[PDB]
Amino acid sequence: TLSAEDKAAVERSKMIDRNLREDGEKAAREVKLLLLGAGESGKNTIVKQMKITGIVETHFTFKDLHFKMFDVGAQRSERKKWIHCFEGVTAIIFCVALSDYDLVLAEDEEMNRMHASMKLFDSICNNKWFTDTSIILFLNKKDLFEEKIKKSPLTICYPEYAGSNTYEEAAAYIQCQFEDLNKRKDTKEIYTHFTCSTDTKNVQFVFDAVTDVIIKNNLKDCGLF
Amino acid sequence: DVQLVESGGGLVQPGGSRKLSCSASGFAFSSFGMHWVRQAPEKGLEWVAYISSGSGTIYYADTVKGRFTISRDDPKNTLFLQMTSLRSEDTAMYYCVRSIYYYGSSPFDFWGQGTTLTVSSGSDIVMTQATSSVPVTPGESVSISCRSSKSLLHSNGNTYLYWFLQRPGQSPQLLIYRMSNLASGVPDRFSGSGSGTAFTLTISRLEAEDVGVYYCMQHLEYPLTFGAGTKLELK
Amino acid sequence: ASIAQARKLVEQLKMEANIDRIKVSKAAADLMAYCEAHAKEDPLLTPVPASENPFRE
Amino acid sequence: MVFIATVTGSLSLVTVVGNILVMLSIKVNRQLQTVNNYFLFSLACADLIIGAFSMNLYTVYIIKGYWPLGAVVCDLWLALDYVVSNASVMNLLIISFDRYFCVTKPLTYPARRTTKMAGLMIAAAWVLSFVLWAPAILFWQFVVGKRTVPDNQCFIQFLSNPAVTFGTAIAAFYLPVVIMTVLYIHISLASRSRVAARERKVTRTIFAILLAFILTWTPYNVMVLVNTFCQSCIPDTVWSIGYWLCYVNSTINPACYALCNATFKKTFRHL
Amino acid sequence: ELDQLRQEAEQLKNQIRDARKACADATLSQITNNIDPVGRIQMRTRRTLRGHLAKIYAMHWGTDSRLLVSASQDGKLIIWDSYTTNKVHAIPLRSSWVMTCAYAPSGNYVACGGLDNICSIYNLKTREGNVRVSRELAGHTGYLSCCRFLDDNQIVTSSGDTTCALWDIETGQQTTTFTGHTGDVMSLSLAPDTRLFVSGACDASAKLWDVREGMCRQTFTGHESDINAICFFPNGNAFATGSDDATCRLFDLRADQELMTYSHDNIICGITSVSFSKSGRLLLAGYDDFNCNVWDALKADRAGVLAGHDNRVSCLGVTDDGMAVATGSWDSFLKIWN
Ligand SMILES: C[N+](C)(C)CC#CCOC1=NOCC1
Repeated sequence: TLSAEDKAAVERSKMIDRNLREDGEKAAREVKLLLLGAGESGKNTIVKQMKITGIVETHFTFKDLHFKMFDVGAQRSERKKWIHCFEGVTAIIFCVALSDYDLVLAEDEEMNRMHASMKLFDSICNNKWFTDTSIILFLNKKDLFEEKIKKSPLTICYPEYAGSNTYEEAAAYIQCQFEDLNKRKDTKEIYTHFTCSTDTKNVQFVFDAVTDVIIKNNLKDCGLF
Repeated sequence: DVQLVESGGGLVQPGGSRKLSCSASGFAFSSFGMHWVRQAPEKGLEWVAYISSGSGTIYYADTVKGRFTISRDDPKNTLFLQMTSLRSEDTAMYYCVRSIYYYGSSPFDFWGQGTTLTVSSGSDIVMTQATSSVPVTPGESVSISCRSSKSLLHSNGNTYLYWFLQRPGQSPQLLIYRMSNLASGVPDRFSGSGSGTAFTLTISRLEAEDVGVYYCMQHLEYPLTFGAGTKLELK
Repeated sequence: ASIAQARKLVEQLKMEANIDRIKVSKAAADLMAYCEAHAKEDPLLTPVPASENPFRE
Repeated sequence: MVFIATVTGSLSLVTVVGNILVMLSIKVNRQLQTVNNYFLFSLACADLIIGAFSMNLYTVYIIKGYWPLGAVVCDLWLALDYVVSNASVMNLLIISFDRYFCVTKPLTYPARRTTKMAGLMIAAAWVLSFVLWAPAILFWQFVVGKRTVPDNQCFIQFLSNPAVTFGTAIAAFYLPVVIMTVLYIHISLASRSRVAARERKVTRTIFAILLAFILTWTPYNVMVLVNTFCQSCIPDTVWSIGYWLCYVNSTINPACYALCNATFKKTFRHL
Repeated sequence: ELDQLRQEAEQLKNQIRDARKACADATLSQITNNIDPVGRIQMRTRRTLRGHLAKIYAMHWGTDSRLLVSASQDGKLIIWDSYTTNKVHAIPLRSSWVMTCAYAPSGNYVACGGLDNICSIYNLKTREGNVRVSRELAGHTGYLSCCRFLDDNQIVTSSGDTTCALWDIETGQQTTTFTGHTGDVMSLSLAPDTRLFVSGACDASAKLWDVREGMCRQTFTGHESDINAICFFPNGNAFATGSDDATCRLFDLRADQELMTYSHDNIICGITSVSFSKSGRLLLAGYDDFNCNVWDALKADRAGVLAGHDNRVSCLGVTDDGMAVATGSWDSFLKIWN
């Protein structure tokens, strides 16, 4: 049987087990959101609204819910090698600039920024690690897009566009062209907002969407769904 | 800086009560088990009590069982020994000793300065230090022998033998833990070698600092028992 | 722009191209000699009994 | 007689293999080892008790007409059967309360629900069922001082007395079925997105697991509530059919509860 | 000119390929054909370590072969007494996105790092009785994939910015930077003499680097996808790489060539971890099919299967005395095999 120091080491191991289990219970009550977006897509504005090198982790408590936001924009390395670290996140917050439908990429000419954001959204939404991870989509700079759309038609970006040059039809067209990239329409859902400048109306939307995701995960846990 | 400071001693009438406190500063107190170890004024060390980290297991010596109560308060980093119905046998200098237990840890590594309590007027492992005084000369190699009644070699390979040194006027200091492992901050020259029941502590190239009383403690079973102590003097 | 990249790449290839290479049969014989000379001291190849195995129980 | 024994032994075999497959599926896969599944394990254990011990003795009972075993064992059989069946319904009730709180309090309820409160509500369900049925069934003879139940026929004595059979019937079926119905209707309302496919699928699951419970427990309960007045009205055969439908509920409980989870169907696919 | 240098580079690559093919008289299988096969290797799970509450991404053994560190993405680095399944230490990490961990050969330090671009050095033997951050090494601009101690004061890290770096811990500065890979360097392995180290990257090539001179000596190609793992042979004259194209490969340093390919038709998943046994006769490889495969490293026959995990086997290690194999997986359980 055990000696005295062996018994005290077993007691140490059990105290460590209790502390690990308490820390896991604390960490399981927190919402992890993976922040994703293109270059200069308004991620920083979203981060500032939520608050009021490597991983930039943000913490904010809203309605007695603790949200941890992981910005991975500084990872210039290949995405497929570290994306599986975020398999168990609650949701993906995707930021898309609506005023990028005419701009070209500074890295490579002849490639539209909106098309590059659509390709990135296609890569993230249908990835094999995010088969059932919901996506909260933010369409930033809607006032800029409103001003630009009158001067510049959307048909330079999307040549299949037939609707008018008004804000609402073009904005709903861009929302539909982002929503229809979801292959797994049954297993995951896409929530879309337009980044209102009003205080507590964007983080309110994030709270509502995360409440929906939590209700759906609880339904899948209870066997109802 | 690691410090344990004891307070609460003094002169107590027999049959009375007194509470000793040990204030701990400079280390993570809640992860250390704590011991109270008294020392009679003309006699060797005696173990009194032990409370584990997290207060799970509490052990007492048979002499003080029932009368004494050891407790800890982790947010205030303080250790209490509440002593009731004090006899004249409890006149001693009390020491608060920290000890952590994991694989490869060093228990009994730091000892407090101690507080003085003056009271006016069978199956335990017997550790035997046969010689009580060895006059030594500096620059020499001396051996200190310690014999145990029961074999201290456990089935897991560890021999729970602990060699301590008490310089004159100071607290005891750990030198060797688990028969052969040299404690942190102890000079190279000290070396322990044992064979189950018989153990020797070799001090080559002896220095003036080395003079003092050496105690062997077992840790195999509770109550922990000390030797009578072997005293190294000058000349 | 990329002229120094090309110069450093051809310099690295000139450093890699002038090492001496032994035969593949000789390196294969050396790997065999190491795998046979240390075969007794491999507990995963040859399962030790439950006495000298510390993960016995 | 030949055909009915085969149909009842076939159903009993299906019941035992189903409930042991459920238990084994929560014993072999770590993903299925969740606080919610503990209630399913309790349910499947009560159902396995029914499917091994109850349906076999009751198919002997209607194939011979009388009770061969005797009078000392008959009371213990009735006590065991009634308490595992009421514990089954109580497990369904605490599953409905658990799902209601997991949906209508999505944030806070998973946190404060823990394995000790899951075991507390499982034990509460079992002890409530045992207290409600076993003392009444066993000890009714000792407090009145006689037995009106013939040795040949095995039934409980108190189904002549209106008060005790109505209090038991309310506290065992009717109150739990209206509680389950109210909670499930609120679950089906509270699952629609507030931020219709999800609501459609969960409402189909609710309708299935509620229609199964009603179609398998209602006949016997209403024959209990008519036999306390007109004992003569109900024939032996229709009585036996209602008793057997209450047994059938334990056979269909894994399909309506466990198999709606896709992980359970993947583990059931794996032998 | 640019074109002239590109032509010279192509000529030198043809020279290297012809010199490699010139000293390729026989294959490894043509000489090992006469030795005995190792037979069926059956290893049973002896110890399961049930302490992690999320995917384990790395594990490293101590030199004493008893203690093992393990890093998971719950933010916890756990030191384990593998003989008793105890927990010696649990270290909370500042960044929970740890992708690697290392155990110092002296046993005094551990290291970890990951998506935070920082290699953190933790001191285990302090007077305060807890584990504190002794150092944080920054300077990498991509995620840190693998770290390995040389001694107490020197560490070698390989990051996702296509570079490796040799750090002096007590100053905190990169002593040496190893450049030359054109993809994300995913793993490294130190030689037993700790003078050369190999690194496998996401350009399907491995490189051998001299620690003292900071230069790439040899480049090994042959894989068709990202090299996720690499490990030296125990004598230091060969190494084995695991990749995403479901093949392991044994390369030789002195012959500058691939020696053996370990692949089976029924295997399509990628390798995440390779290691050798103590003699080098067995090559153990963790796959994405939730199983570990034990290969006869001299005959390329699948000698055995270690099938005990419910998710991808992310990490794998063999003790210094060769007594046990520890596998760590994404389902949060380390297992000791023997
Ligand atoms: C015994 N039987 C399965 C036939 C029905 C019964 C019973 C006791 O428990 C309950 N009564 O009604 C609902 C539960």
